[PDB]
Amino acid sequence: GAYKYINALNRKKQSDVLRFLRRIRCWELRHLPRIHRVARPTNPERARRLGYKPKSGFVIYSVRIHRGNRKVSARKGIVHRKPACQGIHKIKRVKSLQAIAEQRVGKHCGALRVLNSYFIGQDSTYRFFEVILVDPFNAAIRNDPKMNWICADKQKRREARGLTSAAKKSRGFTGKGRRYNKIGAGARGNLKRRNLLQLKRYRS
Amino acid sequence: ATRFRQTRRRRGHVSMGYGRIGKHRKQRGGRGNAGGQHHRKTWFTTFHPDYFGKHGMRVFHLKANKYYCPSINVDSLWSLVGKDVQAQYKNAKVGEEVPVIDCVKHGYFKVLGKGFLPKQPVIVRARYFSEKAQQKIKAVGGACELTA
Amino acid sequence: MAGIAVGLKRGYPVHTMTAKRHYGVTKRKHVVNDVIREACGFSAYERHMMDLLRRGLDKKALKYAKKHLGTHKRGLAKRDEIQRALEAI
Amino acid sequence: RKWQRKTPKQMRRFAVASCIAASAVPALVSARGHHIAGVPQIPLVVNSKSISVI
Amino acid sequence: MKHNQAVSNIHFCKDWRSKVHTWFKQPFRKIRRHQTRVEKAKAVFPATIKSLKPSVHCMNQRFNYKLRLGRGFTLKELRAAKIDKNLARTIGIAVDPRRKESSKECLNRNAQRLTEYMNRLVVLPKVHAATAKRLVLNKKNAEAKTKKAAEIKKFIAEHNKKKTKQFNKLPVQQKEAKQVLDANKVIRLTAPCTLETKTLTKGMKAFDAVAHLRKAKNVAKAVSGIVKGQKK
RNA sequence: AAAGACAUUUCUAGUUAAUCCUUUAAUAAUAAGGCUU
RNA sequence: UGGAAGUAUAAAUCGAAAAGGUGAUAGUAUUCAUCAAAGUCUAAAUAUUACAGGAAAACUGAUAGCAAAGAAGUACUGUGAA
RNA sequence: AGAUUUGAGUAUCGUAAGAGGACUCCCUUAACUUAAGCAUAUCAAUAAGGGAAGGAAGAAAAAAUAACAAUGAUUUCUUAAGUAAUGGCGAAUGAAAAAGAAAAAGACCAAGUUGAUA
Repeated sequence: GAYKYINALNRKKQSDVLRFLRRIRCWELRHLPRIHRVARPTNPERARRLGYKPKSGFVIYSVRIHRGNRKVSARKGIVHRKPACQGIHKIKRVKSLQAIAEQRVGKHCGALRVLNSYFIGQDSTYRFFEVILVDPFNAAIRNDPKMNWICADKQKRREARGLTSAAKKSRGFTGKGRRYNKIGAGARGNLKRRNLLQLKRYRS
Repeated sequence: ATRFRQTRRRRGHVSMGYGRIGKHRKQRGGRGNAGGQHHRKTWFTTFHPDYFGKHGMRVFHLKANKYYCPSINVDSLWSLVGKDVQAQYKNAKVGEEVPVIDCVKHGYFKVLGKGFLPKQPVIVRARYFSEKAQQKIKAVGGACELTA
Repeated sequence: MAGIAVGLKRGYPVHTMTAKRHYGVTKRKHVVNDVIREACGFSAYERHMMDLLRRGLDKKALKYAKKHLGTHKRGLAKRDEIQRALEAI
Repeated sequence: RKWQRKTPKQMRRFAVASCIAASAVPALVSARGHHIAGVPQIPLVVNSKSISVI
Repeated sequence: MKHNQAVSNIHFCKDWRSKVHTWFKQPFRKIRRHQTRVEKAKAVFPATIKSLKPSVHCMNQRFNYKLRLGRGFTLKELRAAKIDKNLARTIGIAVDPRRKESSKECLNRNAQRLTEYMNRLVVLPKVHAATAKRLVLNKKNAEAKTKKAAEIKKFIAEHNKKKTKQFNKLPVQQKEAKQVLDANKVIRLTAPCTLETKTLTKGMKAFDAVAHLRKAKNVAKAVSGIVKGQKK
């Protein structure tokens, strides 16, 4: 087909062509509102891989986020803490910017379901993502068997609970095995199970 | 049974058996194993002299299943099959059937040689054998078989 | 009677049986690679690596490649790929 | 709190055996507060055919 | 601490009171699970079978002399037993394509398990009515199968004195149904073990078990010296 | 040279190689870790 | 993080593939073993001191048991949170 | 003039919001306290703050363990085990495979192919 070339072409991000196109898009997104809807994905191959389908109920929203790191929110950089917790700079967020961007779009469009998101470009200030959203109350979405899982009640505000791919990676779900001994089925749920002091009915 | 505690025999005694000069205060030298090198050093020297320090090399991830090797002495081999079977083949020798004592089937891997063997030929099958274990088995007229 | 639990020839005597399937590409994947390479060109570090290789500094080219790709094996393959591009011209 | 208690099985079976044995001693049964002065045998057994019709 | 005692290591410095789990629901889990088991026994009636499981060896040398129930038969064990992998899941057989064939002994041991199960298995017709095709076709080939079974009986009469079917027929017949809860309890993992007796010969008498253990150990530790000497 | 079921260990002399232990699939040269002082 | 020459996450820079990841002592080499990441869904076994409806109890019995056995979060206090 | 692309206003049919949050999935760099002082550590995924859910949720179908006579998605329980390891190697913190059970179930997108193409 044709999308095997677009996937191969999209891996040359340092190429002159892709650098030029990303330069024009990043300039445009700097003047448009922070969260706004785009007619069609600007990386259609990457959107298709993540679950986007050119069907009614699938929409694309562009989100611009301020990349980098921000200080710990302490007035005048003053904290009444021991020297171990006295740092202000160099403290990084646990959640990635992609997970944070998805949650800003999801709060903006609370009636839609966040499917997935990908990377569009960046400059010295901003990073640009595009988020796939699905309308759970569309007739097309509800009447197919391969996508109506998104119509479940538990899928409301998916990215806020940590169910999207970007939000799940920040939860530690990037692999299996002894490297992920503390992220078995949820880092916080796993920690509670290991701390339980099981007092049987008949104990010695 | 709280009626057999000492608290029921010290009702009326003011300090409940804790003294008037040195009261029953909150702490008696720290919490937990505090002061192990300063003021409880005489306790750690007296009763656990090798508590502080390091000795040996770290094993970053120990496979404790590799060191699993239950052992049985030669004196305890015949008890795996019982005294009834032992007396049945008491007069066996080379040529006719001799009972086989499969140690692995019973959960023993290595056969060590300690104590004495009854003077009957026996076929001992195991994974590892001690040096004296094989000598004692052979001297009695038996054979040593390897497994796994 | 059973083998031996020690040594290289270790284990119970059985007839142990799996194939080593190779995850590779097809012949057409070379066409896609050349079409995309033609349209896109070479990255900034690939062009710098090419300059060293045409000057005979093949060790410095590897050290440059290892610095950007982070693996000795990855840098070696990239050094081979850039060299094959040079001899094409 | 610890509500239920443990007891080795062979100690429970030891105790049950010593309780069945003591029930065949009329001196011990009467001393427990039972009226057994009229029974034929203190190990009282009734026919299984009579129980089948009850 | 005073007098002679062990050094105490108790991890109660955290809030254990919110980490306390009590088992007051243990007597009622038994009732809940048993009742669910009985309703499971119906609905899928007969044969609430927990699926036939393979016979596999426990991992590591600490356990490898013991057999235990695995999860699912491999595709080769089904092919050896002449069972279609698509039908296998519908007649209470567990299937596991993730498992690779480990040894010939495993392949033969678990192919015999499927063969025994397929003989003990009675499959009811998909349609209860007596005019179903399988019941109709059973009568249709009953005449032909009699001659087909004639040579097979004498096939196993003279020799015992590749043409092998790709798939065996499903045993399908009408019968009075008797429910067994689990088929793994009918087909044993291994036979009961009795005392083993062997003939004592001079060949086994002279065997030096310790020397073979040391030679195997010494040869393993001698491969380091060979490589160093070769590079010299 | 002597015992060994239809292979393989032992003793003897000559040789060549490796040699305090570990880095847990096997080795190698660096590196690191153990033991005694 | 128990993960120790880096177990996981994130950020700045950099950035792959005629595939490759792992075998927890860093490094390179050759074998061996086992998997094939960077999209998604999925019943059952599991938790529950909200709240609602029930049943029990070697629990308390009006200074006890919930703060509250009566029009109890009521009377009363405070600008307010309480 | 006509054919598209992108962006708007209006109408119609719908959707989100708030309550509750015991249990569930997360974000955020508390301190009291312990170390008989204290600064790393501990308290501690703890308190408070913030977001999102259901009758359960989370997880779930190997770029997984292992080095075996080999296993085989996820979850939960027993054991491993106060063990390996971490730690002013101090106070303290601290898993997982194997093994035994409850329950079991595997399915799709993308890419590839078919194009009087739907």
